[PDB]
Amino acid sequence: MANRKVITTQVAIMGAGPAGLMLSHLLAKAGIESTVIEIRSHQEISETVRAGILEHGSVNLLVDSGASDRVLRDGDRHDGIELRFNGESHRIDFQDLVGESVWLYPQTDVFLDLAARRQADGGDVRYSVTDTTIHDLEGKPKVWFTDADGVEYELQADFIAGADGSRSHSRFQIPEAQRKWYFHEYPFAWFGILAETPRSSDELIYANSENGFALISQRTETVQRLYFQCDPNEDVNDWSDDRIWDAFRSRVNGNGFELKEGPVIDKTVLKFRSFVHAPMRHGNLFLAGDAAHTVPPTGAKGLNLALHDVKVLFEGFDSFYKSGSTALLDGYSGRALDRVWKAQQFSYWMTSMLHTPVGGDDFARARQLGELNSVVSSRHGRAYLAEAYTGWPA
Amino acid sequence: MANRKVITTQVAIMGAGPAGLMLSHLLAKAGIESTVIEIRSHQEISETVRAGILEHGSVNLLVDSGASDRVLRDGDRHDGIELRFNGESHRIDFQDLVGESVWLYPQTDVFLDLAARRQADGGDVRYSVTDTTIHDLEGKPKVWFTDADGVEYELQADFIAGADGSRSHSRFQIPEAQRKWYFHEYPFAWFGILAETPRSSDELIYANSENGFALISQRTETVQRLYFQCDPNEDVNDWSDDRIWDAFRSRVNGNGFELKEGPVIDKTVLKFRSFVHAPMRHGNLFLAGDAAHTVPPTGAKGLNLALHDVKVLFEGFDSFYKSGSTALLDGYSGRALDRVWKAQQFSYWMTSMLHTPVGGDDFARARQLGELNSVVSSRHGRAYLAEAYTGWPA
Amino acid sequence: MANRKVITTQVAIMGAGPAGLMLSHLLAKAGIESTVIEIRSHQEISETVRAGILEHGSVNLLVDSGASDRVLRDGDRHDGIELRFNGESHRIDFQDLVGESVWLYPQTDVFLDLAARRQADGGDVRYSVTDTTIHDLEGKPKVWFTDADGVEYELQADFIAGADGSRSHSRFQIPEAQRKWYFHEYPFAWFGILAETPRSSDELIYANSENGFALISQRTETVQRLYFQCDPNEDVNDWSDDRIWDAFRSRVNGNGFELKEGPVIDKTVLKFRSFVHAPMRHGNLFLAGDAAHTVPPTGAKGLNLALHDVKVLFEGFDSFYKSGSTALLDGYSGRALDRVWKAQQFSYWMTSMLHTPVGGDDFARARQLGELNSVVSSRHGRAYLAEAYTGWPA
Amino acid sequence: MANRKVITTQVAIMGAGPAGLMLSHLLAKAGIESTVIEIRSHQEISETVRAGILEHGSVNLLVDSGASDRVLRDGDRHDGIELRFNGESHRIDFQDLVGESVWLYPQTDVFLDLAARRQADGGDVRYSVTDTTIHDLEGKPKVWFTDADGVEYELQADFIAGADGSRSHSRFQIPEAQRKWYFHEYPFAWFGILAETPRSSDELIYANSENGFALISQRTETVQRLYFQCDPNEDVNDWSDDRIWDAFRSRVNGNGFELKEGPVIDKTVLKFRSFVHAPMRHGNLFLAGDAAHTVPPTGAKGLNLALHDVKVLFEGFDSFYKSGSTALLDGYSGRALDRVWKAQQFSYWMTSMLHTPVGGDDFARARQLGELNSVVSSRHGRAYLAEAYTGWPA
Ligand SMILES: Cc1cc2nc3c(=O)[nH]c(=O)nc-3n(C[C@H](O)[C@H](O)[C@H](O)COP(=O)(O)OP(=O)(O)OC[C@H]3O[C@@H](n4cnc5c(N)ncnc54)[C@H](O)[C@@H]3O)c2cc1C
Ligand SMILES: Cc1cc2nc3c(=O)[nH]c(=O)nc-3n(C[C@H](O)[C@H](O)[C@H](O)COP(=O)(O)OP(=O)(O)OC[C@H]3O[C@@H](n4cnc5c(N)ncnc54)[C@H](O)[C@@H]3O)c2cc1C
Ligand SMILES: Cc1cc2nc3c(=O)[nH]c(=O)nc-3n(C[C@H](O)[C@H](O)[C@H](O)COP(=O)(O)OP(=O)(O)OC[C@H]3O[C@@H](n4cnc5c(N)ncnc54)[C@H](O)[C@@H]3O)c2cc1C
Repeated sequence: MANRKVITTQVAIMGAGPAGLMLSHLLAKAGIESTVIEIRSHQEISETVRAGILEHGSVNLLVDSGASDRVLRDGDRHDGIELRFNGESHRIDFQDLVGESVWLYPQTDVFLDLAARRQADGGDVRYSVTDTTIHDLEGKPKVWFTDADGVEYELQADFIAGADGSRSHSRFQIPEAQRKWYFHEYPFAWFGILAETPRSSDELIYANSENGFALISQRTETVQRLYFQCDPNEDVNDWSDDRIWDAFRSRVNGNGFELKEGPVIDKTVLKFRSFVHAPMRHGNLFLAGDAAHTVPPTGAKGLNLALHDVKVLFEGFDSFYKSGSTALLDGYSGRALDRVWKAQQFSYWMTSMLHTPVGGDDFARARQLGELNSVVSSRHGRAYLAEAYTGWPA
Repeated sequence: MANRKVITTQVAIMGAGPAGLMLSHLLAKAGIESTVIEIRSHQEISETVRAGILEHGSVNLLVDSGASDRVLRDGDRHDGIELRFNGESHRIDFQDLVGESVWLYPQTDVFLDLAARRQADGGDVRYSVTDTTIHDLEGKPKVWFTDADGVEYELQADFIAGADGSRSHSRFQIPEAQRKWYFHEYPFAWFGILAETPRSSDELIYANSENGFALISQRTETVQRLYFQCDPNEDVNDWSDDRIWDAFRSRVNGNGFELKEGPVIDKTVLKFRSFVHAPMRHGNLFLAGDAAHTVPPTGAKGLNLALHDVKVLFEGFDSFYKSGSTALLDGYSGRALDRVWKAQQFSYWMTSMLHTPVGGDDFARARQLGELNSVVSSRHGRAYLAEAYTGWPA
Repeated sequence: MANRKVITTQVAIMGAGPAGLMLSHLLAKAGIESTVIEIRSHQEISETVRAGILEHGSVNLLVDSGASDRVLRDGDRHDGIELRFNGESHRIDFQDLVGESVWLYPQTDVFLDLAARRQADGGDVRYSVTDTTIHDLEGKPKVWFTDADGVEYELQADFIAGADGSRSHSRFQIPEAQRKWYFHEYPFAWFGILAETPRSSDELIYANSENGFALISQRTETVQRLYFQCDPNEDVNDWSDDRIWDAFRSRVNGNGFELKEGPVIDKTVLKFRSFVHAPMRHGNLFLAGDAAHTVPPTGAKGLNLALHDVKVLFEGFDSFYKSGSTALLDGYSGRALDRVWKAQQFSYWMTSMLHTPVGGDDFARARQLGELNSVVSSRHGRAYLAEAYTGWPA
Repeated sequence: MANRKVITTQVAIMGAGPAGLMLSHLLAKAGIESTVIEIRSHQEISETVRAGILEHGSVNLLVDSGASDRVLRDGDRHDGIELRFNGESHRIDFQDLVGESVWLYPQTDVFLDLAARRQADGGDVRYSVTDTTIHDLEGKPKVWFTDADGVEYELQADFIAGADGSRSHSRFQIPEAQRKWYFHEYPFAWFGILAETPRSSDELIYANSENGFALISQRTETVQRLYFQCDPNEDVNDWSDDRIWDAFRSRVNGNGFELKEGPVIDKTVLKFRSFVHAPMRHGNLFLAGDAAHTVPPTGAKGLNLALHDVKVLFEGFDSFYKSGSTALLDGYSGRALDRVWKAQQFSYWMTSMLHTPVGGDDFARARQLGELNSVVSSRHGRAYLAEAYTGWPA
């Protein structure tokens, strides 16, 4: 009733997000003790609806590791996407051009899959914990937390992996002198709505117009997920279903294509930045996923990045826990950040190409249209774009 | 007034640069009399030594028109180039990737050939003229000039072609209300030197380093042409052959590749900006070449753009003087500017990828290395680059 | 690395222009360590022949700061100007309309005063330095420079202020992503001559004619300062003194007014554009004067703007160094940019009203004359013009 | 060939529009016979809905000439206006600044007044006539026309005056060699709507915003007239009343100011350009009103200019027909065109200050706000604006 209980694990994992839970499960199947603490309820996580686009590799990781094959049953495979600009829609054919596809499967469903998998396998994931602090980072680290029932624990592990997300608490514990932050902020955001309607397109539509950028994308057959470019500080309450659909028509509708429209069942404005914390390992803290980086949503590279991170980190942990090798853990930061910059650059290129530069810089708008034309008009261009989108298989 | 002699031509051409002379010669070979006025001496023009990289199409135009095949004899065909960064040199194999090559031939040599060809055919080309004005652009145009020996003349033409280059006089005579000017100015320039030594590589090497960008390019076997990135207002006299070679060393040298060095025989600071005047026809003035647009030198598209300009303009002029159709003349601006923005986009991409972002932009520089990696690492990437470099063949 | 002598000050000043030197003297008189570095010799600066038109307030700053009262002795106070169009000259009476005057006094004399004053008091002004570099701007800044005798120094300051002029080195060192450049380029320039002759009128004459614009201005009693509108790349080499005086005659003379004339003792062609770099503070580098903006000469607002910048910046610096308050520095860009755009708008209006629209816009010329009549015909109009001319007294 | 009945007048007036009828009545009360031919039915003319902004002078001409004093009772006098930009509304106080007002009184009401006045006083206004031809203009002119009932007439008079409006037939009969035309077209138009609602402001609100320009105007107390800036080719059909009012809120609403609204009862888009036909007298045909010029709606200066034209035309006719002097008739064109150019410039300046320049010229937008600030903050500026707005009292 006053005991701060000591409990032991091999890996302390902070975050019941996709990256944390995926790492938890791979550690489980390689036989390494992991305890995962999260500050939100399972329900909070499941009611937070982020759409998702999974690269070939992320879908393979979910599957070949046994986490959950429901992605293959309930998530739709797409062989391409379309760029809409100047009234024309062009098709980037992933399969014809690079022979890979992507799978559209909501990220919350990945969460549900992974959390259920861990529970069914009796994994140790504590939700709704509080008073979270981290200690002895370069030693044998220790995590202080008060679990959901009010009980206090000191968890002691060999390493901590902080998968706290972009509001990371673990990464706030690193001394500034031993880290470096890379930032780049944008003057626009996405206004994202979930609306009840049939497919207005089969594939994703990225569209660029004088009035802004807009993405026509799908989540359910009943509900579709749509985004359009907006001011960073817009209040959804000052928005009518009519006004939302008007913005969408002005950017997408016309020239022999009409956008199906429905009731606006949720709306939310979603800001974003490029962020990179390097190196991704400090002492025995490893950072993974959005705790360590973030990207503009355009590329769909975020959750792919996180899953990738946990995979490379896990390979390091297994090498170490099987043979005592430190070579892979030391190479974790290099391997991860390498991909992180590739993704940063690609998501940046996509953002630049598709969003109309806020405020009408005319040479800028001209150059942007020039680029869009060259990309859709060159087979090498479409192939390079598809390679980046579908996960750089090579 | 005293008499300024009144003379007629069908096309009065302002500028004895390569675009002006090439149009003059093409109008000649189709039997259309064109008179060329220039404000510099033939000698002034020839002492300006700018290197040149000619796309296949430019070489075909120079040859199949009879202008000069000396491009084939004295100019070297290159089949690729190299992007150097982080000590490694990667090679874009143009012929392997897109099946085109390019020809390295000094731009002043092209001027020499074309000027000689005009003289040899008796073409009217008057150098060192002054008092140059342009009048009645929407009427039957008129060019006033005071030729070399002091005679004042009024030339009357059916059309004026302004090929004045970036110090163009003609584009200033087009009313501001009826045109649009497009800008983008860079925070660096090029320091260009000619030094006597053999080629330190076979092909051109574009290198990007912490200290800046540098281009290793060839002019003679005796003389090599080098450039390195510099501040827009750098003064060449505050630099020694030693200091210049230092900048080149710190940017290019390393990892088993050494830069040969020689006596520094010329040094000059060479500014540049991206500019586009649209539309490229006003009344009966047609603008071409640096009169209507300019590029960063990185992409090598400037003289190529000029030749493309004059080629499309000649086809319009021929259509009209043979069959009276204005369709080709009316579509000149569209055709020309379509290609011009293509080049604008590509030259911007090359520039931003290789020049080091001034000021310790950390995200900027990190993403730059990411992009350079994605491009040299992907065959589609190198293919897209090669396609554009060589002139968008297919 | 041979130790570069390291020296510290509180404010590093880049530029020995009037704005820079005046900043130095204001910092000195409030007792703040200010060190000024320059790349030109004092004699080179002095051979720079620029006339000047001082707003009332600028003359007040020159005196009430102790910089130099020589302005009042050797520079003459003017109570108005005359607008010449349609062969008629109308007079704007500054004192009658807004009750302020302006003081015509060569800008080089202001440089002389400020150079002499800093030198005669403790002089921290280093001429003819080279190897100018800027570092760690968002931190505690550093300036590297190689002074005139070859000494290398690393200077460390709390703030850097860029008064480099339009050939600024500082504005090229601020990351492109954190700045914006504003442009507007004109289709004309000024051909400026200094000629020995008596004053042809009382005040400056702004004259507008079918043949172009011309400004008759005063510098000495012996020498008058004259400008006429010309093509941006006009070369004086192709110009005789007779032809110059013909241009002035066709632009100004008539209806019983003839311009007195003399030997053309200097001639030079003078380019200009409207340019604005915002924000005017990045980190602890502050930009001022032609380093941060430029305007067309028609309105006479350039050096006035520079001095205004330095005054507001000095006030921020003093507030901070006296109470540790940052507020005045933080709003520096705001105040400066407000006044700067006001000057920008005024100078654009003056230029657009007075120069003859290149290319025979008939509607443009008619609208121009309509405006000029409506302006000189309305008392409110002349008062608005005078208010802006004299510096917005109120 | 059938004989056309021969009829006599002194002044042939073509157009029973405001200017034609006003000339008719001035001629009547001065005892000069006026005969008026019109191509529309009386109901046709009266159904034309132009809002109206009458200068001081138009109100004086309407009242003191006896046309109809109904304007003072039934037209509302406005003593200022409000410039809304950057969410701020500044007020131009016409009465405070120049001591004149303007009267908002629909132009349709002025037509009714003038038509009723001519009919009751004995007047020749022949509506719904056709088969218009005009002959022997530089002599004693002759006009052929067919009234609505089929009667054929040749009317023969001393002078013809054309008030046909901007689709004028008379100005198309003038030899191009004997005239000059001035044109200039703008890239936008006005979206004008008539909607039932109470006053959202007392005075007119001109508002300038990112999303466009918008004018809040009155016709009734019951019905309001509104405009917003849009593409010259936009169809009211593809518009919902909800969508329209959205455009208006995005342009005007904010900072605690909301636009009252009701359902939209008429909508129509209004193209506009600047035009001037000179000289306005060719032979013994005189031109007035929109037959001879056109303006941007921004100033409301069209009907005012027309009335001024007819006033000077009548005064010329009076000098000649009473004392036989041609001095007033010969100089009519000069005076009319002088004021016309004044109004052209004023309408131009208002538009450039208020319309957001389509396509994002960034320096342009900055200069625009600079102008707006300098004008609203200066008493001379607001006074000059008010002077021109209210009619150039003097
Ligand atoms: C196609 C596609 C589209 C995308 N669109 C968007 C978009 O529109 N907007 C956007 O912002 N991102 C977007 N992303 C990125 C995606 O939303 C992120 O990956 C997401 O935040 C999940 O994070 P993670 O598991 O990948 O990284 P992790 O670092 O594992 O983050 C998991 C999430 O769990 C939460 N969490 C974990 N541990 C804790 C803890 N201890 N305390 C509190 N919270 C915790 C975090 O808030 C975090 O967001 C997109 C990605 C893809 C592939
Ligand atoms: C460092 C550098 C590297 C480059 N590398 C390449 C490369 O690899 N490939 C490539 O294709 N290009 C290259 N360029 C060329 C560059 O892109 C230029 O834009 C290109 O040369 C086009 O200019 P021009 O000589 O055709 O001028 P033009 O448009 O062809 O005409 C210029 C001529 O006009 C004359 N003229 C000026 N004013 C008047 C007047 N009033 N009346 C009459 N005549 C007048 C001038 O005297 C001059 O001779 C390079 C340039 C530089 C500086
Ligand atoms: C009525 C009127 C008329 C005007 N007419 C003109 C006109 O005709 N032409 C014109 O150009 N301006 C004109 N001006 C504007 C005036 O020249 C500028 O506003 C003024 O130069 C701004 O002050 P500054 O100190 O930035 O100028 P500057 O004189 O440019 O001072 C900057 C100094 O910094 C030095 N410097 C440059 N680079 C470096 C470096 N890297 N390190 C160290 N020092 C460096 C330069 O040598 C220079 O001496 C006019 C202004 C007014 C009010």
